[PDB]
Amino acid sequence: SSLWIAKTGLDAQQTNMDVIANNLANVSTNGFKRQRAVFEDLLYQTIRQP
Amino acid sequence: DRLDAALRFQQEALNLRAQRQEILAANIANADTPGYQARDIDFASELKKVMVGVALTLTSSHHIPAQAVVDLLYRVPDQPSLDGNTVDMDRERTQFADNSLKYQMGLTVLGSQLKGMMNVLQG
Amino acid sequence: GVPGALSNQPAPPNEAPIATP
Amino acid sequence: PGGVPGALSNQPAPPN
Amino acid sequence: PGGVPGALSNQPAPPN
Amino acid sequence: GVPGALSNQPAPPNEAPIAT
Amino acid sequence: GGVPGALSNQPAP
Amino acid sequence: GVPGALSNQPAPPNEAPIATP
Amino acid sequence: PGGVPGALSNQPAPPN
Amino acid sequence: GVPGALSNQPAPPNEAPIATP
Amino acid sequence: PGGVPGALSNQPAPPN
Amino acid sequence: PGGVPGALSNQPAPPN
Amino acid sequence: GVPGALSNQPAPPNEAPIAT
Amino acid sequence: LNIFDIAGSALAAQSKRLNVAASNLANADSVTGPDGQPYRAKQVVFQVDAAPGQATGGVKVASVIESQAPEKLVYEPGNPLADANGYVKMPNVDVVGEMVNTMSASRSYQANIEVLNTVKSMMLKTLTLGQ
Amino acid sequence: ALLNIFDIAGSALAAQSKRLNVAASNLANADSVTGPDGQPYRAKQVVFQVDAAPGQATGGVKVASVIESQAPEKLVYEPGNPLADANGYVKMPNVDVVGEMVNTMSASRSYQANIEVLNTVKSMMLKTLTLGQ
Amino acid sequence: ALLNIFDIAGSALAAQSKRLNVAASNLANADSVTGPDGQPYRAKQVVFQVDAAPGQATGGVKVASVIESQAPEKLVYEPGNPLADANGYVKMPNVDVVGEMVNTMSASRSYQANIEVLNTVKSMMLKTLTLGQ
Amino acid sequence: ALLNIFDIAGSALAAQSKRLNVAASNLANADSVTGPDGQPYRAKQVVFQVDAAPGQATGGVKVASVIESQAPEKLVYEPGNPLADANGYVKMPNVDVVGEMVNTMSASRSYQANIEVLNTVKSMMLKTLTLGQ
Amino acid sequence: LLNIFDIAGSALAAQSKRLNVAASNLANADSVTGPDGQPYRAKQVVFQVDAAPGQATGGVKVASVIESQAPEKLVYEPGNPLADANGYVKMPNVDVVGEMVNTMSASRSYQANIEVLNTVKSMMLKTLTLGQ
Amino acid sequence: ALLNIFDIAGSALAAQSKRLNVAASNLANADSVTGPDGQPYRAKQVVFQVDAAPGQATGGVKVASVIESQAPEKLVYEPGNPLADANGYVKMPNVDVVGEMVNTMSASRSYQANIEVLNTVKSMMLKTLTLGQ
Amino acid sequence: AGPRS
Repeated sequence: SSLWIAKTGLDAQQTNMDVIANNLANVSTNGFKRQRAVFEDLLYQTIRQP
Repeated sequence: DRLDAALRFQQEALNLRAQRQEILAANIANADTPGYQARDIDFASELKKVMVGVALTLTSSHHIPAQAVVDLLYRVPDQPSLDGNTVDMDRERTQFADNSLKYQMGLTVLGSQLKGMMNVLQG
Repeated sequence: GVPGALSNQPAPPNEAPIATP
Repeated sequence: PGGVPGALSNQPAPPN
Repeated sequence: PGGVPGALSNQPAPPN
Repeated sequence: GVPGALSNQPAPPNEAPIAT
Repeated sequence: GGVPGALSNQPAP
Repeated sequence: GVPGALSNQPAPPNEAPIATP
Repeated sequence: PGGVPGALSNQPAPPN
Repeated sequence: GVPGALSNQPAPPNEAPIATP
Repeated sequence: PGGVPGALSNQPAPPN
Repeated sequence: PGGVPGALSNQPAPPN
Repeated sequence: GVPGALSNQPAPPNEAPIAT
Repeated sequence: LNIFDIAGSALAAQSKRLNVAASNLANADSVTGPDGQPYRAKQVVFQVDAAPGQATGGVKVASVIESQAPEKLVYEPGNPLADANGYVKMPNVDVVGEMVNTMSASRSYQANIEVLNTVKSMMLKTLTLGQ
Repeated sequence: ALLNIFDIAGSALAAQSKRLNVAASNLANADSVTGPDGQPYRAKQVVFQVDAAPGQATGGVKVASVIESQAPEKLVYEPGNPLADANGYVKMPNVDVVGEMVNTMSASRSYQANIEVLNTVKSMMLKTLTLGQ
Repeated sequence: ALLNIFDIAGSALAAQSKRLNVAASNLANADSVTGPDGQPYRAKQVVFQVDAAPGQATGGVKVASVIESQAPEKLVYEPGNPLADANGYVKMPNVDVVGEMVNTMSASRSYQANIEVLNTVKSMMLKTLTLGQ
Repeated sequence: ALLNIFDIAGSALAAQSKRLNVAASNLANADSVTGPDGQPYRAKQVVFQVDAAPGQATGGVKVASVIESQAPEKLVYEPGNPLADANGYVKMPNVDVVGEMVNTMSASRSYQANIEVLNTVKSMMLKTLTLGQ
Repeated sequence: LLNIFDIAGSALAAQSKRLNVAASNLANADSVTGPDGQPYRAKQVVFQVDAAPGQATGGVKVASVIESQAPEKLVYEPGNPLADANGYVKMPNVDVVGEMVNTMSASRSYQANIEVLNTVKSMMLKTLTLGQ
Repeated sequence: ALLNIFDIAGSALAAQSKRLNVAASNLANADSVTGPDGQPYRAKQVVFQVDAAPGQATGGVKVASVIESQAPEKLVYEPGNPLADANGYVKMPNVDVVGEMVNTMSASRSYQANIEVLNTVKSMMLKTLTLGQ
Repeated sequence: AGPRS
């Protein structure tokens, strides 16, 4: 249903939040490369063809 | 009496349904007692046992006639509570509704049998 | 066996200790 | 012999 | 020829 | 035909297409 | 037959 | 014309005009 | 005779 | 008489004055 | 013998 | 015998 | 006796004093 | 017919538990009673009431006990109720526990009500038997 | 020929009970992930046919067979659950909850209608038995 | 024992109750450092299987066992804790917050749907028994 | 006409329906600025009185007339409005919203009471016909 | 067949038709296209007296189902394929409140007619035992 | 005349209605500053007694009288108020709003309970009327 | 005598 779709959305933004928190915690670290999170949508479901 | 033999099965089923109904309602009432085990009876086996005694002999009028005077199985717990109470709401609520339905069905069948025996006689 | 069956034995007491004995 | 219901018997306490 | 009763045969089916 | 009346010929199979 | 009715006793007893 | 009674003549047609005329 | 029953008739309309 | 009983005379008129004379 | 049955007869009013 | 029912008889009052 | 049984003698009056 | 007694006992017991929970909530911030002692939180004791020998039955409230949980101590030396160290005993009421007790007692109360309604209907219908 | 109504309405009652049971089974397993064989639960539906042998004008209704519902399996991205796909696509049943609830309501209503038919038919049979008396 | 619909819907209620209990236990232990002994709490999962049943087409839901999740345990650098390893990372449970709230909502709505199914069936059940009398 | 109690309760039902209609009309037009004649909407009220002409004190209820309220209309300052007077004031309805809501609820309750009265009177008259079998 | 039975059955059919029209309209409050690409125009039933051989009083028959003539709503979506030269897509003129009230009133009329039919059937059942 | 339980429940309904009316009056004028004669509005209460007749402490409730609370009236400071005393204090009602709300709820539920009792007794005696069929 | 009966 839509519940899990939106739950996957919430899980992605939390992941992104964790990535940003890690990047901000390592501001003063010497020789740190910033982490950038990219997202992809999973398989599309076809119910009836055009 | 032959009349008893015809109505023995339904009467015993009705009485067993009433007893199990009382047991289930006791399980519901004691849901909050810590350490209470949920008890129940196996309807079919007890119905066999009841369906499958010796009135003392009275020699005269003064002689006093003989004076008259089920096994409970523990329910398997589903979730472990901390207070030791094994009564589950959903399971016994469904069993309670089912027992009510079966009691009504037994009443219907017994009433139909009695009504048939009556319309045989009416005339 | 199955949760909700009928057995002739009471379930063991439900103890939950806070520390390992 | 059931004991106290509700809050007291649903809190983790050491056995005595 | 009958068919599936209820939801399946009362929702707009695919063209072919 | 008037609805609720009686006719000797069956009604044609009805369809509800999505695209003409 | 293959399907027991809704108002039948637990096919799974 | 008492309400709820029976009269030989039919009731006049009612009208609800939004403006005046 | 009669017309559309319900919402459409019991709603004010321009005179015509 | 007691409330809800039957009397031989009407109850007096009911009036609520906003300001007493 | 009667009057307005509601708000307009159950509110205090100055006398006439 | 009885007294005020409800509010005035269900609050702690000084002895009198 | 039992909290909901029947006795022939009236229950003693209950009073709630502010201080004892 | 015993089911009326069983369910009525259940309703009475849950009412007693609810009243105890309400008393605990009312006096969570209470300082002293009619005497100089603090307010010790109350708890009912549920037992299985089987007047005959058939093991099970309804629930009965054997007693109302004061939880032996430790008393909260607040430092108030100007209060005449304070002890030698200037501490005052405030009750140990568990607010969340008592609210949960209120709601759970309410739900059990309704379940017993529904049981009583159903069995009353069945006992009314059994009088119709064959007539 | 009022006796045939007994057979017709009894068959209808049994078929509607089977349909309601299948709908409830689908609804209760909407959240299932695994079957007894490890396969995902497939939503099932009954097939209604006219219970008429060749040459019989009109009969009741009968359940021909139970068939898997035609709908895409609901894909869920959970590649942490022990059951998964090559890409972590857990397959969940294609149960449409609204459809199952409406099916349950419809089955109950049709069942009750058939019960009314049976009741009034029995009343008429008793009358008829009181024809001349 | 139970009627087939009663058994199916009651099994659904019990399964949803078990899932809700697992979700609540996970949400309670979200911040637990050590368990009964000294090992970290592991998020529990409940697996729904369809009761095979002789009918197969119709069957409720059973729960085989409660499994322990296999996910990277959260590591927090607290070398002073006695439970820290050689590197000093204490283990915190892998309980996700959003997933458990979604699970609680879904379990509640499945529970209520099965309750509605039972309530709908009941009236038909009680009305069946009037057929004979 | 309607026997006796039949006529009494029917008159009561019609009168309470008229009162509820007046209340609904007042509630709907609480913000009307004008009518077809350019006059402001004045709150309407029904007049209830008994109808016991053939030598009785009690005969039911009838609505003598519908009357517009004399409570001062609400003046709002709006000089650009075509309906504004010389001082620039526009007259607006004197509807009491809370009064009309309470009137709706009370009319519904007494209407229901009269429904219960008529139904009971019918029952009693139905049993009367079986006097002495 | 029987007059009052004919009347009540025709009226039940008419009210069911009105309820179905209202439900279909409520479903299509937000519909943007049909099969041919034309906007969905709201439907409304026409009631007419069925007293063809029964003078001026009889049952009610649904003469026709007609598209409402209220102007179609217009939404500015110039990227929509259905948008005209001015960029306005036509959306249905279904009034939600009117349809809800129509559903409720049709349900009440349906129940009233069912009660009427039941009372009439009971009256004939009692008529069947005249003089006995 | 009213017979037994009918009399008892009618008395209970009337007294609960009086209690609710007194509560509504107290809650409505909880902020009134003056009465018609310049005296403050003192909170009113009802006094319940047991009908009893002469020898039967088993009767309904009867409202002996409406008493006026003699608890000291609240004092507010307003030297400009004409009703202020020589010290400049205006008397204000001693209404406890929470108490009035709880009293309204209690009168409501007791009213409903006695209605149910009356209905049950009415049905019981209606069925008693057909003793011996 | 207490609550004797």
